[PDB]
Amino acid sequence: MNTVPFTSAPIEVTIGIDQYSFNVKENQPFHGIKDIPIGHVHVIHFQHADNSSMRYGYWFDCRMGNFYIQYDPKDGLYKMMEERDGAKFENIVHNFKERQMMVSYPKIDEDDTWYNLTEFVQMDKIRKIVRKDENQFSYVDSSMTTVQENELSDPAHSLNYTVINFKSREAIRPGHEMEDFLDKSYYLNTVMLQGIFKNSSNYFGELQFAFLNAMFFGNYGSSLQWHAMIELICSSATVPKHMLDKLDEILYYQIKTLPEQYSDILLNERVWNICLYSSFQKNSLHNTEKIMENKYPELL
Amino acid sequence: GAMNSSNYAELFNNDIKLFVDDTNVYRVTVHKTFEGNVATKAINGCIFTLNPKTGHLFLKIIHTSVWAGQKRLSQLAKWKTAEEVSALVRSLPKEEQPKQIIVTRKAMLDPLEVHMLDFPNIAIRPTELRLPFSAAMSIDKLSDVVMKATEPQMVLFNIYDDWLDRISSYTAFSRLTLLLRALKTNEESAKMILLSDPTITIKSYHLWPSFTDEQWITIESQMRDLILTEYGRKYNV
Repeated sequence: MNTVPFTSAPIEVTIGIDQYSFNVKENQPFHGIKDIPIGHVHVIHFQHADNSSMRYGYWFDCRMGNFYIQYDPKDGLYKMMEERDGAKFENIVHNFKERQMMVSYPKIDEDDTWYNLTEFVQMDKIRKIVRKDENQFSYVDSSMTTVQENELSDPAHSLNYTVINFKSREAIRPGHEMEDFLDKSYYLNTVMLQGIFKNSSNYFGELQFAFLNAMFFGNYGSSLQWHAMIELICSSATVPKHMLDKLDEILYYQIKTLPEQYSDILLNERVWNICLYSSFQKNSLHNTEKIMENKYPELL
Repeated sequence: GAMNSSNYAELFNNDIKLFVDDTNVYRVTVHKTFEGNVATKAINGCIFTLNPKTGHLFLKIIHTSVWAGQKRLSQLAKWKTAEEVSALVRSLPKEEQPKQIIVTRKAMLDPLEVHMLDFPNIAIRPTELRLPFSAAMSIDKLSDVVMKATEPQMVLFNIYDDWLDRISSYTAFSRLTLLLRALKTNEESAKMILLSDPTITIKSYHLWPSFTDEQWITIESQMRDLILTEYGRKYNV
């Protein structure tokens, strides 16, 4: 069970760790988060109490180094950093733990929510979408635009999600215009799965990462990417049975976790109505259709 | 974006553009079967592709063989229209290709956009105008070449005959839309107005009669009266 110590908390802030969140007061003696489950990616996220604009945060995996948070009064944010001195780090964590200045990652033993939201998400895939190769962790915030959003403006600060565009030469084989537009199976199976992602695990990893950035930062471009990757599957007549069964589980846990009050800004009416009621896969997402009907019947 | 009353002069500028109307591509007669069920029989159709500046009409005849063994024909008819328009653009020399294609029905936008991906600089636009191009099959010579076709065929016409020798494109398009509107509202009365005087004939190389400027004013009046008389019937006003 790993630890992310905090040097201090000089400004009042709401701190998230995965699906959990804690209010910290200005100069409150808060020195970090302990008992973080090994085996998953995690995200540690911030919303300042004095400017609730720019939610921002860091994707990390404690197996890939010793990470801590330190407030930078010049750039005005909580920064993740790596401590390369193992013994210094162990000595910092031991003191803070002894003085009980740390919150405990509050996982219920029965609760598989975080595994279910991150099953296919790998740090090495995050680092290719979010390019900053000198760090082993990845900064994301509310305002970062996607490569697709930038085509339609600082490329170093972009989310490099795989571009999906249903009216593009990539999506449509010359001479199969109607077939490929109405049945996206060749775009899903040949171009995206065999071609770009190499397997369904990588495709689901990107879908799950996009949802989490949409939910935790209200990143609009991430929300567009999440919907595009769902629509591409639901709009394909030919999808492996194991992918459909897995997609229903993935979406069920995403819909279960979404705050009820953000359904209006995080769910696209057209995509969900099309996916559950008109698409080729309208009958293949039983768990997702039941939770959507019971939790968000207004949207439908 | 959308072509409307506000940007109407744009039709007659020097940027090549085409209107595409798909309303006569998939045409059927509905009839009873021996068992008392209902079935359709397709008849020959056409794509109405018109340069509103020059009057050049690219009439692609759609022979009933193109539907044989196909499902969801009303959906296929939009894709076949977009395929044939795309093939027409590719067949034209670069300096003759349109800069814009305006579809008369919004259901043509995606099919045509997808078929024209190779031409990203050709704007595919809808229109708010209610154009009467469905009445193209009330022009006897167009109807005749469609019904006689035994195979797919492209036939080229000038829908304005020689009018541009005497009037502007704007005025010619206004005359054409008023003639088609009349033919659409009351075909029998419109055709009666056009042929009532046997001394005025249709040249072999023309679609419409050889009216003098003064006779065109009388005809245009008679067409406006027909449209109002018919409107006084539909609506009880």
